[PDB]
Amino acid sequence: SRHVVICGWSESTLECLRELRGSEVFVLAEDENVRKKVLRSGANFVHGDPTRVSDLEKANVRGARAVIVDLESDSETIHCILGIRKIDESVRIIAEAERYENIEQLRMAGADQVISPFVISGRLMSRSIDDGYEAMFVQDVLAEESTRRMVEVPIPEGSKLEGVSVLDADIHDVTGVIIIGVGRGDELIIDPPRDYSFRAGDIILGIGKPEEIERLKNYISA
Amino acid sequence: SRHVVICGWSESTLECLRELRGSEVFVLAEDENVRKKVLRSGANFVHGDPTRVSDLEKANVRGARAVIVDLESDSETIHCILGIRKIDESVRIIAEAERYENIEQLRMAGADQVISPFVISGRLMSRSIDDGYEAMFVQDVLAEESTRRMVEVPIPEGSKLEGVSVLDADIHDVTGVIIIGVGRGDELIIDPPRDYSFRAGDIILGIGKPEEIERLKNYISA
Amino acid sequence: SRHVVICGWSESTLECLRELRGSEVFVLAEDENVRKKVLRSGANFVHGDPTRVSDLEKANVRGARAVIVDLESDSETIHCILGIRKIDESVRIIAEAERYENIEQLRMAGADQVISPFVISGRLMSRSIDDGYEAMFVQDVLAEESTRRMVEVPIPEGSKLEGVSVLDADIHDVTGVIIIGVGRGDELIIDPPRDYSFRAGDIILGIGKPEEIERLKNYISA
Amino acid sequence: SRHVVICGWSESTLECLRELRGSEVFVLAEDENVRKKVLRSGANFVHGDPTRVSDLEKANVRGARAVIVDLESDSETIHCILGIRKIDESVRIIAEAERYENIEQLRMAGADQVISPFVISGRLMSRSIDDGYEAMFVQDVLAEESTRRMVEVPIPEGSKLEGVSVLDADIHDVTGVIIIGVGRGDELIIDPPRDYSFRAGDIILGIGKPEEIERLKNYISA
Amino acid sequence: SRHVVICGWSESTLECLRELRGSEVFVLAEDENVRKKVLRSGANFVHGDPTRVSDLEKANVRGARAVIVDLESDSETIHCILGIRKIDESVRIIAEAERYENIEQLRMAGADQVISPFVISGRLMSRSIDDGYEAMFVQDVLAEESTRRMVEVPIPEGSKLEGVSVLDADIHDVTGVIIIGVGRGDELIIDPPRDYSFRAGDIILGIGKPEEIERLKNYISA
Amino acid sequence: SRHVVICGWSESTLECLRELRGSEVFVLAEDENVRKKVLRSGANFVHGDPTRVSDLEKANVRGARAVIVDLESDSETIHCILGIRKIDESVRIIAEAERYENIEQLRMAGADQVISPFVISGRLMSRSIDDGYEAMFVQDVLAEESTRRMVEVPIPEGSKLEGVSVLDADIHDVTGVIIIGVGRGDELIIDPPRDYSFRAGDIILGIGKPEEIERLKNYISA
Amino acid sequence: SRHVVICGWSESTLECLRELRGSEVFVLAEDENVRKKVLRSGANFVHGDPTRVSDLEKANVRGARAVIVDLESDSETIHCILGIRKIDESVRIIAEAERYENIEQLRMAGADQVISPFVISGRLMSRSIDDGYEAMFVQDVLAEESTRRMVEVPIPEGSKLEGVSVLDADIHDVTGVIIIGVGRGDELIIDPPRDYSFRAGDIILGIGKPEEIERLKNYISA
Amino acid sequence: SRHVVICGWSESTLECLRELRGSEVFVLAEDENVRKKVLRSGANFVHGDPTRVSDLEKANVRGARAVIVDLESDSETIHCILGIRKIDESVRIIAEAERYENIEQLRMAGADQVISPFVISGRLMSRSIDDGYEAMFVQDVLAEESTRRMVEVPIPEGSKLEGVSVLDADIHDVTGVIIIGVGRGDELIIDPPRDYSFRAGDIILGIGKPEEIERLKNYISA
Ligand SMILES: [Ca+2]
Ligand SMILES: [Ca+2]
Ligand SMILES: [Ca+2]
Ligand SMILES: [Ca+2]
Ligand SMILES: [Ca+2]
Ligand SMILES: [Ca+2]
Ligand SMILES: [Ca+2]
Ligand SMILES: [Ca+2]
Ligand SMILES: [Ca+2]
Ligand SMILES: [Ca+2]
Ligand SMILES: [Ca+2]
Ligand SMILES: [Ca+2]
Ligand SMILES: [Ca+2]
Ligand SMILES: [Ca+2]
Ligand SMILES: [Ca+2]
Ligand SMILES: [Ca+2]
Ligand SMILES: [Ca+2]
Ligand SMILES: [Ca+2]
Ligand SMILES: [Ca+2]
Ligand SMILES: [Ca+2]
Ligand SMILES: [Ca+2]
Ligand SMILES: [Ca+2]
Ligand SMILES: [Ca+2]
Ligand SMILES: [Ca+2]
Repeated sequence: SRHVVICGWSESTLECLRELRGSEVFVLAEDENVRKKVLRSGANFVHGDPTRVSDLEKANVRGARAVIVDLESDSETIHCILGIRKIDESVRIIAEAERYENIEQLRMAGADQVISPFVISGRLMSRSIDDGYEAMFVQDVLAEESTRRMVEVPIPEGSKLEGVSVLDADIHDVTGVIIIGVGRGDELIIDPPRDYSFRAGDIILGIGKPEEIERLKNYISA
Repeated sequence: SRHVVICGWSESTLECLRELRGSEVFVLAEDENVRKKVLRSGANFVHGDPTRVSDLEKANVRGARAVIVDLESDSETIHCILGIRKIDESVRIIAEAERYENIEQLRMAGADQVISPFVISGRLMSRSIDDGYEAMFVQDVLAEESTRRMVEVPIPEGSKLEGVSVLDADIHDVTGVIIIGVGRGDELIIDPPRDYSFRAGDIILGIGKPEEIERLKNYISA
Repeated sequence: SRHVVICGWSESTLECLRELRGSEVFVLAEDENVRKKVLRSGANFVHGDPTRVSDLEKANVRGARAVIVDLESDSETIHCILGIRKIDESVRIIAEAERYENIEQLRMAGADQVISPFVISGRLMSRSIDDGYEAMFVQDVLAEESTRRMVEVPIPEGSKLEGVSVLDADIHDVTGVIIIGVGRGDELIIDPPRDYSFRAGDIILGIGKPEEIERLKNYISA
Repeated sequence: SRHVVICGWSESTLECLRELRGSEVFVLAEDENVRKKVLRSGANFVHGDPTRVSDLEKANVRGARAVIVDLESDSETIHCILGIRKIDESVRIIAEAERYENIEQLRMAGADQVISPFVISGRLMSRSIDDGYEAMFVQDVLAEESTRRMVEVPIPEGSKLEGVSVLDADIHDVTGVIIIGVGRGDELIIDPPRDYSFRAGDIILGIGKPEEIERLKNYISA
Repeated sequence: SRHVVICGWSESTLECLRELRGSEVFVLAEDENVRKKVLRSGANFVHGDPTRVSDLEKANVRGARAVIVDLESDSETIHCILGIRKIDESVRIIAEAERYENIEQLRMAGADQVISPFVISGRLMSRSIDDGYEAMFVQDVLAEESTRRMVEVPIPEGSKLEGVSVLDADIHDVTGVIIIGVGRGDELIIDPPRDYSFRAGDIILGIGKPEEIERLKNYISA
Repeated sequence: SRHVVICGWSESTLECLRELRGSEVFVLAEDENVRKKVLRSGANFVHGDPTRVSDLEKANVRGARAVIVDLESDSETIHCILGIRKIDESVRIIAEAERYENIEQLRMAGADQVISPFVISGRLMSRSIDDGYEAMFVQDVLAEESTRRMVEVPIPEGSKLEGVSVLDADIHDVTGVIIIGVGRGDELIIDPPRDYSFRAGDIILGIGKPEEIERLKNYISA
Repeated sequence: SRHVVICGWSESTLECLRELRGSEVFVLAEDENVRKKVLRSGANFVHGDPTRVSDLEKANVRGARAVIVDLESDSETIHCILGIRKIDESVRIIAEAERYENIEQLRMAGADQVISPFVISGRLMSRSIDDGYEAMFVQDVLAEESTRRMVEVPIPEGSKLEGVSVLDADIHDVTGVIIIGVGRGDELIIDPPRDYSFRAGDIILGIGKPEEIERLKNYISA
Repeated sequence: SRHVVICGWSESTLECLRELRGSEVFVLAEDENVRKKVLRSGANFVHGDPTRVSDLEKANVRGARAVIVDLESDSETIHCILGIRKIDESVRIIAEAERYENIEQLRMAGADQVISPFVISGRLMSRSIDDGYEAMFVQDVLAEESTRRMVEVPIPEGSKLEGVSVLDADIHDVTGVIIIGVGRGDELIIDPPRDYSFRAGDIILGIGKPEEIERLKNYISA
C-alpha cells in the first residue's frame, strides 16, 4: 500500500523501522549525521525539522497511511501532531508519550493512538517483584520469532458467526486459538462475557499458532 | 514482606514507584535535586553513586527482596548489576535495557529479568498502523484500575488439578478466566497445547474479573 | 482586581512586569537563578514547570484574569497553552510567537492574542530603509512617558452617540482625539468609513493628549 | 536604488527579507549552515564575521543605502556598528536592541534608528490584559495584506499646503486619510496640535485606503 | 586625589593594581570567586556586571579620575566604554585592545588611551631575533625599582625656558636627563628637531636618574 | 638567512608574523583549523603538538636562528622550552610569560629572552592615569609607520669612536640621534654616565630619523 | 600464532603496541582522528565502538589469541568485556582497571587478568618515600633494554625436575637464575617454600642473564 | 617523622594516601570539590595551585621529607617540580610521567624518581598475552595483604658481612629471603654476579616471609 512517515529518530522508531521491512518508510529527522544509519536500515531520509509545516510537506505526510511521531521531548510531539493535523485531517497519527500526564493532551491534540513506554516499563517492573511472567508474556507475543503470535482476525461480511454468542461459539475448542478480546471501531472489550454477540466487520484479537490462525480464518469464512 | 531497593531515577522508576505505594522503597541516585520528588512519592532517598559498592551497601541491598536497576545508560546498568551481584549472589535483579542488543549482556551480567521498554514500544508502534487493538490490550491489562486483571495464581500442593491435563480441566468454561500461559520455573509456555499436564508448583497466568479470580482460587484448592 | 500569571521568564515578560506595577503578579519559571530578579521586580516567584498541569495549579491559574505565556521555544508555548485550557477554559491567554508559521497554531490551541515580536520588528526594519517614522510612531506612543497616549475609551449604554454615524459625530473636531479604529468583539475596523454607525458598548481606540481624553469621556456620557 | 546589507542572521532579519523581495540584498553571517536558507529567500550570502572591518567590506557596505544589524548579543551589535562607522560615516544603520537599557548606547555608537522588539512586545502584552485592541492595530497596519496601509508622503516645494495650519487644511475631511503624525527631519509630532503650520519638506505620516492615498498626493501637489 | 575605578579583572589589571598601592581602587567584576585576591591586594571589590549602567554606578564612576577597562573580549570592552560615556562624558578612560584592528573602534567609542599588549609584545618578539636590547629597554624603564626612571616634567608658567629652542636649551648637557619626547596636548613629538620651540604647559618626556630629575625641575623654575 | 620557528599561535605571534615578512617562518600549532590563517599570512604550517620532541623536529628547530615560543598557558611554555633545549643548546628562544612570577623559571628553563605583555600593559595602565605619554612613546617607536625609529647600531672593528668617552663623543650633536642606551653582550646600560668608554663590537641603542641613522653609521665607520 | 585485538586507544595500549611490533594487531577505536597514529605504529585500524557486538566482530575477535581492553571508563570496559564473552567464551581477555574497587567486577565480567596501573603506581609512590629501590626494580626488568630479563619457563613431560623439591634442586646454584615464583595454572606461589615439589606443567618464573636462561632450559630438559 | 606533601589529586595519589596512614599528609590541589574525600581519607587539604610558588609555600614544602607530584598533564608536572626546586633544592621529589618521552625531561627538571604507570601497565599487558605471571607477581608483592613482602633491609656499619661476597654469604640458604637486587646510592644491581662484594651501608632488596626477614636482620647484625 502507501508509504509510512516516521517523524523523529530514537530507539522506538528504530525498532518500528526494523519491523517495517518491505513497506515504504520516510524518516523525517533533524540531524544530518543520522543519514547513514537511516539509509542503511532500508528507508529514505528527509532532512528537516518535524515541527515545521513545510518540512512535514516535504516528507509526504499527505498520502501516507500512518504517521509515527516520536521527538525528543513531549512538547515537540504535541507541536508535530498539531502540524500534521493542519496538513491533513484523516491521516493516522501514532505518538510516544514520555510522561503519564501528557496522554490526554496528546489525544486531544489529534493523535489516534498514544503509546507510553515508560508507563508500561514501570508497571512491568512493579509486577516483576513477586514473579516475572507478565513481562515475559508481553515481550514474547510481540516478538516475531516465537511460535505463538498475537494477531487480529476480521469478521467478513456474511460469516457463519454472525449474531451468535461467544458461549455458543466455542472458538477455543474448534479452532484452538485463545480469544483475549474483541474490537469494534475504536473500542476494545477484553475478556467478553457470555452474553456478547458478534457483529459483521468486527476485529477479533487472538493468540495462537499459525495453523490455528488458519483454522480460525477458515472457520469464520463465508 | 521486606523492602525494595531502586537504583537510578528515571520515568520508568517513577511509574514503578507509583505502583509500589504500601511497601518500603529505598531510592539510590546520584543527583540530589531529585530528593523532593522521591520523598513526596512515599519513598526513602539515599544519596550516593549506585555503581559503587559502598554506596550500594548504604541503601541496604543485602536484606532486600528485589533490586530495580535503571540508570542513565546501559554501561552503568551493567556496572550496577555486577556491583549488586558482588554483594548478594541470590537477590532478584530487574534491569532495564536502553537498546536492543544489550539484553544478552544484561542477562549475562546477572539480571533475572530484562525489561526493554523501547522494544515493546517500537513493536506496539509497528503493530498499530492498520488497527491498534494490541496497544490498547497491553496498556489496559496492566493498569490496576480497569475491570479485567491479569494475575498469577500458583498451583498448591495437594490440589485437585495435579496430573489433570488442560483439555480435561476446562478452566475457561468453569472459572471464567482465560488461561493464556503456564509457567514452571523460568520458562513460560504461551497457549499450552491440549496434551500438557499440570503439576504442583506451576504458575497459571490468566486474565479475568476479580470474582472469577476468587472462583479460580476456590477451584484449585484441596 | 485579580492577579496576573506570567508563565516563563524572558525579556518580553520582564518589560511587561514593569508596566504591571500595582497589581499582584505570579511568575512561574523553571530556573531557580531568576528568583532574585523577579522578587526585586515586585512579583511573587513560583518555582515550577509551566508545561506541567500540576505546577500551573500552584500559580492560581483558575482565579486569574490573564495568563501571559512566553517560553523558550514555540513548542513549549503551545504545550503550556493546552495545559491552561485543561485547567480553565474561560481564562484569557496572551501568547508570544517566535516564528510566523505558528501564529495560527497558537490561536487554535487556545490563545486569545498572539503578539509576535519578530514579525513586528522584521517589518519595522524594512520600513525604515527609506525614512523611519513608522518605528518612531510605534515605539513612542506605547511608552508611558510621551505627551500623547493611545488609550481605549468605551461607549456606555445610553450614551449620546448611540446610533449616530462617524461623520455626523465629528470626534476630532469637538474633542481633539484622533480616532484610528473602532472595535466590536474580536474585530477591529482601522480607518472606519463614513457610513459606519456607532453602538452602545463599543470601544474607541484613540490617540490624544490626556486632557483631550477627558474631553472625550464627558462628551460620550449619557 | 543601491543595495542593502544585512549583518547577521536571526528571526528578525529573516522577516526583513520577506518585505525586501525584489531588491538586492547581501546577508553577512558567521554560520556556514545558514547558507541554504539565505539563498532560498532570494539573497546572496557572504561568509564572514560582521564585527571585522575586513569582512564587512567584502559585503559591500560602502555603497549601500542602509545596513541592518541584528547580532546575537548587544555587545556584538555595538561592535559591528562601529565597524560600519569606520567604513562610511554617511550610511544609514538600523539596529535591533535586545534589552531596554542598551538603546541609548546603540544610538551613541552611531545607529540612526534602534528598533527594540522586546520593549514593543512587552508593552503590548501589558495592554492586552484588559482588551486586545492595541496589539491588533500594530500587527495589521504593518502587514501588507489588509486594506489600510500606513504610508509616508512628503510635502514638495511650492505646494498648496506650504504655510497652512492643520485646522484650516482639514486633510481627513477632503482626502480621507488619518494623519497620525507629521515629522521634520529626525523628529516626529504625534497628533500635531492645531497651531502647527506645515512647511516644505515635512513628512506626513498617514493611514488610509490606497484610493485615499492617491487623492492625498493630488491634494498636496504643485 | 580621588579614586580609580577598574572594570574587569585580568592579568593586566592585576599588575596595574600592584603599581596603584596607596590610592583607593574600586574593582568591578562579574565573577565572585575573585573577591579574595582583590581584597588581598589592597583594593575594594564591587560585585556586578560592568556592561550595565546601573551596576557601574555601584562602583562610583562619576567622582573617579580615571577608569580602566579590560574585560574578557573586545566587544565587551566597547560596550563597557559606552556605558561610562553615558554616565560621565569627561572622565578619563584607559582601555585595552585584545586585537589589532579594534584599536580604532575603541577610540571612536570614547577611550582616551588604547593600550594593546599583544601589539607591543608582538613587536618586541620580532625585534628580538637578532639582538634583544629593545625588549630589555622597554621592560626596565617601566619597572619602578631600577636606577633610571622615565618621568614627565611639565613646563610651568613663567619659566626660564618659554620661547627658548631645544638646541639653545641643551638640557642633556646641563641636567643629565635625555629629552626623548615633547608632548603638548594629545600629540607626542618623538625626537624633537632643533628648530622646535617650547611653551608654558608643554610636557617634557625624559629618562634620568632620581638625582637628575631634581636638577631638571630647578632648571626650569622661575 | 635561516628560517624562524614559531611554536604556538596566538595574538602575540600574529603580530610577530606581520613584521617577519620576507624571511622564512614555520608555524607549529596544534589545531588543524588554523591552517588557513597561517598560510594566508605568508608562512608554512606544521600540524603538531609543540611539547613533543618529535613534532619539534618536524618543524626544523635545529637549523633555525631563533625559535619564538608562545603557547596557551605558562606551564606548556616551560615544557616547550625544555623540549627545544634537548634538541639544540645554541638556538635562540624567545618566550612569552603570562604571569609575573614565572619569568624567573622561564629563564632558568632556557629561554634567552622573556617578554611579559601583561606586566608591560599593567605598568602602562598605571602610568596613564595622570598623563598618557609613556604609553604613546612605546607604541610609536615599535611601529613601522612613524618618522622616528628605534634601531641598534653596531661598533665596527677599528671605528673612530673606539675608547673615547661619551662626554667627549657628543653623538647627539653631530649625528642628530638620541642615545638611550648601550649594549655589550647580554647586558644593557640605559642612560650611561659621563665616564662610560666605548669598546669595539658594542651595540648602541638609538632613536632617530632614517637619515639621522645614516649620519650615525657614517660617523662610526672605520 | 593468531592475531591480537586491542579495544580502545589510550596511553597504556599505545605502549602495548611498541612491544607488539612484528605481530598482527587490530586496534578498535571510536575516534577517527587517531587513525594516523595507529597506522604509524604498525597496526591496522578498525573504526567502530568497542561496546557494540557488531563492531567487535568487524575487528575479528573470534580467532584472536588475546583481546586487550582499555576504554575511557570502568563502565565501558565491563560492557566491552561482556561483548567479547558473547562472541567467544574461550578467548583470553586482558583488561585495565581505572579504580581499585572495580577489579573484582572486571573479573566477574570475564577478564582473565586485570592490570590496574593506578594501584601499582600508587604503591610505588608510597614505597619511594624512604628509598626508591622498589620502583627501579619494576621499571627495569620489564624493559627489554637492560641485561636481566624476567622470563617464564615451563616444565615439560618427563623432565629431570619432575617430582623434585626446591631445596634439593638448587636452581640458582647450578643455572644462575633467581627463581622468584612458580605457578600452576592460574595460581602463583611467590618465594616457594622448601617443601614445594615440582610437577609436570608448572611455570617457573625466573630472572637472569640470557646466558643463564639458556642454561636453565638445558637443565630441565627431557 | 616529618610530613608528606602530595601535589595534585588523582587516582595514583589516592592509592598512595591509603598506604600513608599514620603520618601527616598535606594535599595541595586546585578543585574545591575534592575537599570532602581527602578529609575522609585522613589528610589536611590545602586549596591552592601546585604550579604557583606562593601556594607551595603554604603546604610546608620546606620542612617536608618528600613531595609527590601528579598533576593533570605532564606540562603541569614539570612546572610544579621547578617550583619546588625554586623553594627547596634538597627535598625528595617523586613524580609521575604520563608519556614515555617526558621521563628524561622530568628528571632533569629535578625529580629524584619518575614512576610512570602507563609504561608499567603497557608492558604488563603485552607480557600477558601468553601467560600472565608477570602481572601476578607485581600486583601481589606490593599489596600489604599477601604472605610475602618485598622489603628493604639495610646493612649497618660494622656488620658481620662487611666485605664478604654474595657467593660465600649464602643468604637464601641460611635465612630464606630471596635476594633479587642490591643497591648503592642511585644504582640498582638486579641479579648480582658471584664476584660482587658487600659493603657496610648497603641496602638489601629482598622478598620473603616476615619471619624470614627477622631471620635476616639478626643475621646481618654486628
Ligand atoms: Ca522517545
Ligand atoms: Ca507478577
Ligand atoms: Ca492452542
Ligand atoms: Ca531508563
Ligand atoms: Ca495491528
Ligand atoms: Ca470471563
Ligand atoms: Ca521570547
Ligand atoms: Ca518608512
Ligand atoms: Ca535578536
Ligand atoms: Ca487594554
Ligand atoms: Ca477614512
Ligand atoms: Ca490634538
Ligand atoms: Ca585583557
Ligand atoms: Ca633587535
Ligand atoms: Ca644621565
Ligand atoms: Ca599568549
Ligand atoms: Ca604619566
Ligand atoms: Ca634628531
Ligand atoms: Ca586507561
Ligand atoms: Ca622505601
Ligand atoms: Ca645470578
Ligand atoms: Ca622462603
Ligand atoms: Ca595521573
Ligand atoms: Ca608472560
